[PDB]
Amino acid sequence: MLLPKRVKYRRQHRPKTTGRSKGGNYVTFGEFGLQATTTSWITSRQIESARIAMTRYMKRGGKVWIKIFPHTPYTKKPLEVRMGAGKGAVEGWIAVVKPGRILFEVAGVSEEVAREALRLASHKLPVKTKFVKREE
Amino acid sequence: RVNVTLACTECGDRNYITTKNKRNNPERVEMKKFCSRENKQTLHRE
Amino acid sequence: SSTKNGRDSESKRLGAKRADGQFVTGGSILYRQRGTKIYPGENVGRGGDDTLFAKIDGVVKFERKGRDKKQVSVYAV
Amino acid sequence: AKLQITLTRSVIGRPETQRKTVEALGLKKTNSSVVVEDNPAIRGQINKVKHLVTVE
Amino acid sequence: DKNKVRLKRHARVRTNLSPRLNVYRSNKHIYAQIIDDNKGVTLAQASSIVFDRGGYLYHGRVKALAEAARESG
Amino acid sequence: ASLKSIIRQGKQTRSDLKQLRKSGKVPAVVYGYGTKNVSVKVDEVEFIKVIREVGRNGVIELGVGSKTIKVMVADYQFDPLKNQITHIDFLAI
RNA sequence: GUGACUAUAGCAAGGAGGUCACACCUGUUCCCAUGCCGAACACAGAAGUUAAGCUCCUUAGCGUCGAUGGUAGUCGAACUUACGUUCCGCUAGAGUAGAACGUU
RNA sequence: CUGGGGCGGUCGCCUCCUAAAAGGUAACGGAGGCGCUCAAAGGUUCCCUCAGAAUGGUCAUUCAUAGAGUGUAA
RNA sequence: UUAUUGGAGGUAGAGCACUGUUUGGACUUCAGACAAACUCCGAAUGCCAAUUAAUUUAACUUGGGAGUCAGAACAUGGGUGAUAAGGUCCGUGUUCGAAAGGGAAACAGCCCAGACCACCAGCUAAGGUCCCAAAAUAUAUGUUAAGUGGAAAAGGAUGUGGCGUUGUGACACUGCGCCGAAAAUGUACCGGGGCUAAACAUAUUACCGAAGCUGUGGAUUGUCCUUUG
Repeated sequence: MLLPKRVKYRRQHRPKTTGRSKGGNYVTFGEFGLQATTTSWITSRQIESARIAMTRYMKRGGKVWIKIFPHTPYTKKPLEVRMGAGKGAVEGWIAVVKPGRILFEVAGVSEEVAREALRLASHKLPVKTKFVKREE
Repeated sequence: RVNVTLACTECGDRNYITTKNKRNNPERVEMKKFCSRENKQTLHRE
Repeated sequence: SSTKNGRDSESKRLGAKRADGQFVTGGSILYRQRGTKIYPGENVGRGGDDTLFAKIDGVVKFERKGRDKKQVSVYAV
Repeated sequence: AKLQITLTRSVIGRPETQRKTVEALGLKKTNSSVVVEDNPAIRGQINKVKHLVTVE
Repeated sequence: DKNKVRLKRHARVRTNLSPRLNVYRSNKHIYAQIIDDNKGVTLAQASSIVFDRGGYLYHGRVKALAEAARESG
Repeated sequence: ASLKSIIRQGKQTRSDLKQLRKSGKVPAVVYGYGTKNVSVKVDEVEFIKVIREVGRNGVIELGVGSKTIKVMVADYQFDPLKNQITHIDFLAI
């Protein structure tokens, strides 16, 4: 769906998921947003479900921003293989999400509409989130 | 690259080895190298 | 399913060989390196491969050369 | 002759640098004690092992 | 900017160099001085031993200077 | 404005601050056009209601040992997770 | 003039300085020179000119140095699956230094 | 050698990362190269400074720590 | 081993100045993001030293003699795998190997602790004190009604307590609970009885508890001569 055009390396180590976030913690493009509270990998193929849901529930009367982006690839092996003999082939693109990271943002919308929309996004995302508003 | 010996021209010795080319320098070379047996700088060929 | 990786070099033990404030004998090696990560100071010299050796048996002290560079000088004991 | 030190916990299962320190204080067995003088350096050997000794 | 350029060449000759018989030309005057290299101290001074050619070409004016100090002792 | 910046003095620990923030208190520093450069406390409920009412970028007087010093509010740290402030900078003019 | 110095020296902006020093400036007669060019290099020189350079003073626009406090991160320890104590203590960022010290 | 053996691959040297800021460090872990070339692409002595843009019609100028070049990988 | 000073080095962290990847505008630039093979930066530790001080008593050399070259789990930093495996490969540590004793019901590797020998003596360690089964039906204050304690998520929900903000209603964080929760011989996921305190959270005491330590006697090795004891 969304993914890097090029990458210098097609097979990579996997990223640490222990820790807290190092950015994206403040709603800056929009008015509202969705702040993760659990660590996970969020994949392109499910960002393209969350975005669909948010886009349609707002009836095309608002504005969505996606802050995270899938940079890293993960590789998997074929169906019935033993261990060893190389590293598997690329399977998808992920993004590691840690507590604090705003996932989506919205604007041009009322508070109740955005509440229900970002509710209806986080049922397709493997992380527990909370609705967050722009800060002080 | 071809590998050549440098016999001297007064002292008959063969006391250096070098690396010439067979197209870029395709002609028997000369050198002013130290002939040890004569204790001198002297002309070397081959 | 075979791969075309699996080969590395041989690690060449490459780094500081005497400590700041140690007494060195006048031919010891003081730092090995690829290209000048540290420069030759006073009484010190660099050879082919850029390895830093002390010419005279004194003390070795690592110093600063400007804002970025560095240097290995050998005072007299 | 201040700071009566006593090894109150074993040095089994402790790391080996710790094993080194506790026997550089001169402690032989468990509950075996000593009385060393408070250096600034002796005081730093009973930071390395605060858990296995009981100064006083 | 000739005196800005002369200095650069000068720097590239005083890395392997040092007493210096440093010189400094001008439109009309020559300034030479023999300066040492371990205290930051100068020894002699005459206006108008390793030889630092200042960053100039060793030729003519600096040549004619340095070749008269050879018979000066 | 109406702030009693109870001076914290000595030197903190990990648990000193973990216990400060656990209660209704918040850490702050005072610097600026003053030679003090003090390390003080605040009640969060008092700072929140003082800067909800004295505006967004206004002024404040801080009672560090009763001497109100005409502080601004230059910086601060925040947890959007725990909905609560972690530290404040008090410039003084 | 010539060394040391971790741009706190710099980049910049204005404005002010004439041959007693520094140049630009005058020409190839030779010394010497341009893969062509007395441009540069260097040789013979005073005029004309600070306009420019350079130096001296002012500006905190960029550049650079930068505290405190807190946070992240851990050494270690003790419950256990990630919190709790104690010490070491960042990056970034706001307060600030700052338009150079300095021999022979 | 071999995540049983066969088949597939590899076997010696160089440079990275894995490698946990000294050095060393494994796997059929992740990327590549070598089995030369130079008589000037060596020594020395002198001089010189780039890449790309904007400007105009290889040439000229301003901008330009530095992004080029360094035989050949990193 | 420690204290102190000096040093080399680019990890965790973080940042976008380089190399790539990338969001939204403006029209190169503001704002925001990612990196094992990125670095303007940069710890904790560890490493090398002084001929420095303090505690301790090993260290090297040259000789004779070997054994080992199948390692395992646990914590932790990583690769691979699928953030599978009591998987496999490496850095650091501990124990087993080669280690008995106490606790984990039973259980090489988990927590405590290193057995010279005898004793119907005492003190503690992990862990515990209703009975099996040694010692508190201790103490002060609260929480939980599920037998939660004493196996598991997304998500649901006037369970219930704390605390703060709010116009009797509404909210953010929280403590403990409910549902989600289905397997094969027999209850069968507290060791059993049993428990509404004999479960939890915080703090005080007491005590039990090992082959640890102490007391006594004994036996062999040592080193100092108080007084060859």
